[PDB]
Amino acid sequence: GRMHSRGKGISSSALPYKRTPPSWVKTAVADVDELITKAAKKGQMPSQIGVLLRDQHGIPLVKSVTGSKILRILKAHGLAPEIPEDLYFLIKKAVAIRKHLERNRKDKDSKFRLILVESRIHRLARYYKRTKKLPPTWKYESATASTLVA
Amino acid sequence: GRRILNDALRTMVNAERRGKATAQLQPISGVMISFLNIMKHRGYIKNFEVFDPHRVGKITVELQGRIKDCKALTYRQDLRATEIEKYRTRMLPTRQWGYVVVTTPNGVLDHEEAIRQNVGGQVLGYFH
Amino acid sequence: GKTRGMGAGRKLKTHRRNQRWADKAYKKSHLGNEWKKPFAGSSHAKGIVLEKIGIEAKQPNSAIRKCARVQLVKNGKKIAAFVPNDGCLNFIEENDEVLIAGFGRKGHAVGDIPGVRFKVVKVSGVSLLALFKEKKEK
RNA sequence: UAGGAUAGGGGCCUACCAUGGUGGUGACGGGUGACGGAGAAUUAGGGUUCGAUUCCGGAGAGGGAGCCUGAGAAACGGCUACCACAUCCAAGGAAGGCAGCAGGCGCGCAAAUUACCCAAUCCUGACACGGGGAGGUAGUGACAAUAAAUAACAAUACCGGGCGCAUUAGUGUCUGGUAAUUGGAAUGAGUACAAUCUAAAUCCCUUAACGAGGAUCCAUUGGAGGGCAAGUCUGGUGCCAGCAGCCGCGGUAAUUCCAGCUCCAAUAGCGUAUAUUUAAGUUGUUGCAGUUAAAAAGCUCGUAGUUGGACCUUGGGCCGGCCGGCAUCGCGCUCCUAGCCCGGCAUCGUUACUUUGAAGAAAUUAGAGUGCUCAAAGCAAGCCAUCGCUCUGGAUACAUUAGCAUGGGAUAACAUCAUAGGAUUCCGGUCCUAUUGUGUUGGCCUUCGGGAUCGGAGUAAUGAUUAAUAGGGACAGUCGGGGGCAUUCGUAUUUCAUAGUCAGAGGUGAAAUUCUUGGAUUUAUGAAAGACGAACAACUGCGAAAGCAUUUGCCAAGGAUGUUUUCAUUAAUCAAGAACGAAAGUUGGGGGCUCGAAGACGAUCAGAUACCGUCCUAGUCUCAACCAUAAACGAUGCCGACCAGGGAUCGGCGGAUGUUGCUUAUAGGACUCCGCCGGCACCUUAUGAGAAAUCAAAGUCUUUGGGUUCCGGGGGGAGUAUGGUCGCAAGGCUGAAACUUAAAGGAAUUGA
RNA sequence: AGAAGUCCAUUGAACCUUAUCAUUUAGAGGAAGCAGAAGUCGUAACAAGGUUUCCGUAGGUGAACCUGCGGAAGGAUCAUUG
RNA sequence: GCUCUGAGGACUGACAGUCGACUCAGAACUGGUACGGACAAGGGGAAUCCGACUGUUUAAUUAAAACAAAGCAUUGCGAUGGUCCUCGCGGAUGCUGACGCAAU
RNA sequence: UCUUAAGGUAGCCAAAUGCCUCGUCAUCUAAUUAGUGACGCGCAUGAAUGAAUUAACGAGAUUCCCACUGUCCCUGUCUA
Ligand SMILES: [Mg+2]
Ligand SMILES: [Mg+2]
Ligand SMILES: [Mg+2]
Ligand SMILES: [Mg+2]
Ligand SMILES: [Mg+2]
Ligand SMILES: [Mg+2]
Ligand SMILES: [Mg+2]
Ligand SMILES: [Mg+2]
Ligand SMILES: [Mg+2]
Ligand SMILES: [Mg+2]
Ligand SMILES: [Mg+2]
Ligand SMILES: [Mg+2]
Ligand SMILES: [Mg+2]
Ligand SMILES: [Mg+2]
Ligand SMILES: [Mg+2]
Ligand SMILES: [Mg+2]
Ligand SMILES: [Mg+2]
Ligand SMILES: [Mg+2]
Ligand SMILES: [Mg+2]
Ligand SMILES: [Mg+2]
Ligand SMILES: [Mg+2]
Ligand SMILES: [Mg+2]
Ligand SMILES: [Mg+2]
Ligand SMILES: [Mg+2]
Ligand SMILES: [Mg+2]
Ligand SMILES: [Mg+2]
Ligand SMILES: [Mg+2]
Ligand SMILES: [Mg+2]
Ligand SMILES: [Mg+2]
Ligand SMILES: [Mg+2]
Ligand SMILES: [Mg+2]
Ligand SMILES: [Mg+2]
Ligand SMILES: [Mg+2]
Ligand SMILES: [Mg+2]
Ligand SMILES: [Mg+2]
Ligand SMILES: [Mg+2]
Ligand SMILES: [Mg+2]
Ligand SMILES: [Mg+2]
Ligand SMILES: [Mg+2]
Ligand SMILES: [Mg+2]
Ligand SMILES: [Mg+2]
Ligand SMILES: [Mg+2]
Ligand SMILES: [Mg+2]
Ligand SMILES: [Mg+2]
Ligand SMILES: [Mg+2]
Ligand SMILES: [Mg+2]
Ligand SMILES: [Mg+2]
Ligand SMILES: [Mg+2]
Ligand SMILES: [Mg+2]
Ligand SMILES: [Mg+2]
Ligand SMILES: [Mg+2]
Repeated sequence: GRMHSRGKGISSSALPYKRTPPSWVKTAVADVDELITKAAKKGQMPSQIGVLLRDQHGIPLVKSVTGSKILRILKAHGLAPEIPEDLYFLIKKAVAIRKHLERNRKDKDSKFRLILVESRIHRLARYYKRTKKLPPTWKYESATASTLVA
Repeated sequence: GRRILNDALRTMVNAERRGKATAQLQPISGVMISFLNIMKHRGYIKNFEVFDPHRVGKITVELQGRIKDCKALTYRQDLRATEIEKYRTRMLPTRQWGYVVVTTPNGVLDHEEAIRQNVGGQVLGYFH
Repeated sequence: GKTRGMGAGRKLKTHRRNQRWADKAYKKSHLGNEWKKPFAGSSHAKGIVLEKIGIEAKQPNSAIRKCARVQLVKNGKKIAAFVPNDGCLNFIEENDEVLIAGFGRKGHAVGDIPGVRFKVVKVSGVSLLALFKEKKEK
């Protein structure tokens, strides 16, 4: 279950069977490459990109329309995340926690939470460094962490 | 975590010891299908339908209630074709029936087939 | 429960090695103290009698079990040693050479005798059974 | 690196340079009553213990060190020196080394001959020829192992059961026993002419005359309450002596002691003692246990360790009686093996697994053959017309691992194609070697062969498995007494002040200490201080556990749910390491309401250091810093799967009409019905489990294996001594042994 | 060629001072545990054991023990819709 | 002591030219085993008692265990006040104010 | 049981505090009124008159040991 708390929930997305896009999705894959690149150049990460297509422009799945995932479109056009998405978000979270905690020295439960967040950053960074998506000596320096995000 | 071929074998044991007619197995495998084939071929379960929609997969087996037990010896040992014979006594109810299913380089297959083809392997499980 | 991993042979051998020590018999044999015991890893042990003493018997019984304090000539220890049979104690005498055997129960005191682990089977090199059964007198 | 030295590599040594090597996969050190191995015991399988020893390898000659002779020695049945020990001495000096055979001292529980011989096996010499305490033989030998005597057969007899009838007899058949009963048979233990054996004697195997009357040619060792097979026999003893491995016997009717008769067990053996194997599934890999019996770390994070989801053609087959060989939609072959244009050919990922093979020292282990008489053995031996030699054997098996090799390629690791620096028949350019056209050696060079580089055209289906009822992350509305900082609020208590009023009040079962006409208690009003957050408050929520209840705000975080978002194995549990950790406690500021260890009093009591009451210190509260334990409890580690039923309830979500003291009308919110998740639980039931109480998870276990961590091995001693280490201190973490003991303990049943 | 002697080297016993490690053994006194025997004093615990039991911590007491603060039930309550 | 070896730099145009006062390693040879050769220059250890330490003290017999000390504690005082001086008027602490003054 | 306002608690000791006294036991010694470690009916120890310890320090008081020396045995001699 949930790694850093004993919750055991199973809520998630369940993708429809038909890999082929539904009829009313007549979207032109060149035009959705334009849409992705416009949304990414707008500063935005793949999660929000996928949300905007799902909700605004009615694109069920980028891979059902195009056959190419959001990240691999962005990599092909050179707009990828320089820090991979979820590691980015974990670093942003830990910077926020630590900025609060330097003002509240007696908030021990957030000392625990920050230890958990940095544990999680380090596990995910170990993975990315074995998969060659980060430089092999990229190290999460808590001091020089606030620049790299937000 | 999972070590399926257990999620499945203990599911069929539970279902059959209770007396259910059809059991469904949430993960599948080449090992699962090749294992159930050994059971069916030796005549212990009837047919089974493999729901492969698009995911890990799913199986539903239709039991005859004629199987009595099946187990996975996770901790898959190694097994030469001479100590086939001191497992067949070690795990099985007798020297007559019951089969030990050993993965061998000629696919997943039971121990008498293994002796006839003169190969060893690694024990996956057994049933009787 | 158990570690049944295939690559955990080291873990299980080390576990059995560390836990074989909480067994009393193994710890007793492989800790070495049999070699600080009075026989120091001996079957019997010859010695000299210092005095025939006589020691009471534990509570359910009531007696004067006739023991002899002997000294071991191999290592200088002094111990007590029962003289088993009816009247047979008299054949023992102070500064007679006696072989101290085990009294039974493998190094632990036996019967109603408090704190005695040793029996006398020979005195002056003559069988103590032989003097009891008047076969061969010293 | 350079060199020296050695037979030779080498830090084996030197000079110079570099600072490396090893280590939680246990280095280094410490113990070993440790030479290593082949192997020995026990063994259902797995294992446990042992291995001085005759075969192999090493080491050593009292302890070390150094050497000559020699092919070979750092040799000791050779020397040189020192240390220990000791011998002869004519007093100057000299000679030493039994862990060789034999023997003696000593040590010890514990170990034979100061014998004979080179005849066998082999070695050695100048050598058929000498020598061999190697070796063999004789002597002591209950180390262990083998075969195996101590009587057999008869009729008489008091008898004793069928069977001749069974009746009603009587005797009668296998001979069952007490028969020193009666009797003729047989024999070797022993003795002994010999012969044979032997290198010579001897043991044996053969055998002349001896050699048996059941007292003798004599069988014992341990028992007779249970475990454990066999005395409710008879005398003695009187909780004495004594037995008894454990339970127990013995205090005057002792089956247990001590004895006689009887019986039992094994029987040329049997007990005792210690070590050790089995028993022991009480060391549990196969194969234990952790709710309550011994035992889940307080809780979480966590590195190494261990473990890891699914997916990728051998998918249909001809073929001849398990496979050879074969097609489809088999990237190439020039080289060996290479067909009557042809199977089946090399180099351009690693292993683990398994198969077959090689090679594996003998003795041992199993196992074949063989009549040493059998046997344990041994490696012999068998028929000829047992007449001038035939037939011969002296097999095979195993050998765990590591290493070498062939084929298999399921299972699992390690490794890795999205920047295309990818693959691809071709084309020439950068440049080089050279062969038959250099009959001699050859040597730069023209189309040519090969590196290597190298640009462009070519073709290919041109190159990334899904998105786990795994995980992270994202977004949405929520939810919570989860956290921090600030903050409003509440009565009450205490003290005070103001006012009234007069004999009590407080306390208990009862009293007093106490307060009280200096007005106590009681009444009201106001103030101040500091703690606590009633009732709502639950088989309810939040939290990793500890824990968390007045209000509002800010701060950051979090589970669940919802999702046609994203990434794609990123995960589980975790020695080292790290965070939080109630109360008490310790240091120092702030506060000092109530309560209150200590302390003092008042009662009680035999006493009362206590229960009861009065006063009260530290403390109780906040802050800064420590501590690191609780019955830190669900006495139940964490992750995962399946299995039974139901209604409640908390959170979210989805679906339904039917009314609101709401709502510009619907929606929403409150309530009702249904259903999904996810919580804490709860109730009935075994078809389950278990020692049971009990448990729907403590279930899916002798039909035993999903992963992972920690931990227990009778009760004490003892969480003690010591050593270490953290702490200011109390303490915490780690943590024995001696010796003691036969029960301690769990669950339930009857009673009292 | 060659002896005695001698030189500079290398191996180096062996003796000696010190340090240090390990294995035994003495010690006035101090203080543990165990066991015995027919002892002294109490009543702590097992029933509501007459103050419910016990667990962490602090202090005190002849001894058992008491008391404070916090916890638990292994409690003498599975219960207030009465 | 003597003779050497090596290392450690500057300036000018990874090399060349010139310069460089000093320090540090190592070896040979040598002497009546003498070498910090004069000078200068700690004896060491095992324990007790006292005072924590540094400091000060009876000038001319006592240098100390005595005094001071940091640390701890106590007391008074909120200005019309506390401790103190003056014969008086007045003053010291006070150019001060409780984290202060004062007395032990 | 008398008695007090309270009966010297934690500690400590023949201590610079102990008359008895050269206390008793151990060690140091050939021999120790000394020293140290203990024992405590403490003439007359004892808690900020501060109790018990205590690393470093000390021209402080004591005791033993190693090296050292004319301090001594036991005196001699040289120089200003
Ligand atoms: Mg985890
Ligand atoms: Mg799940
Ligand atoms: Mg008993
Ligand atoms: Mg070299
Ligand atoms: Mg040895
Ligand atoms: Mg040998
Ligand atoms: Mg010797
Ligand atoms: Mg030698
Ligand atoms: Mg030698
Ligand atoms: Mg010799
Ligand atoms: Mg000998
Ligand atoms: Mg008897
Ligand atoms: Mg008898
Ligand atoms: Mg018996
Ligand atoms: Mg019997
Ligand atoms: Mg016996
Ligand atoms: Mg008996
Ligand atoms: Mg045991
Ligand atoms: Mg045992
Ligand atoms: Mg057990
Ligand atoms: Mg327990
Ligand atoms: Mg890890
Ligand atoms: Mg009034
Ligand atoms: Mg609530
Ligand atoms: Mg409230
Ligand atoms: Mg604990
Ligand atoms: Mg616990
Ligand atoms: Mg727990
Ligand atoms: Mg609900
Ligand atoms: Mg629900
Ligand atoms: Mg135990
Ligand atoms: Mg218990
Ligand atoms: Mg009970
Ligand atoms: Mg009581
Ligand atoms: Mg009580
Ligand atoms: Mg109770
Ligand atoms: Mg008290
Ligand atoms: Mg009190
Ligand atoms: Mg001073
Ligand atoms: Mg100074
Ligand atoms: Mg003076
Ligand atoms: Mg002076
Ligand atoms: Mg003034
Ligand atoms: Mg006293
Ligand atoms: Mg006084
Ligand atoms: Mg005194
Ligand atoms: Mg003296
Ligand atoms: Mg003294
Ligand atoms: Mg006094
Ligand atoms: Mg005084
Ligand atoms: Mg001084």
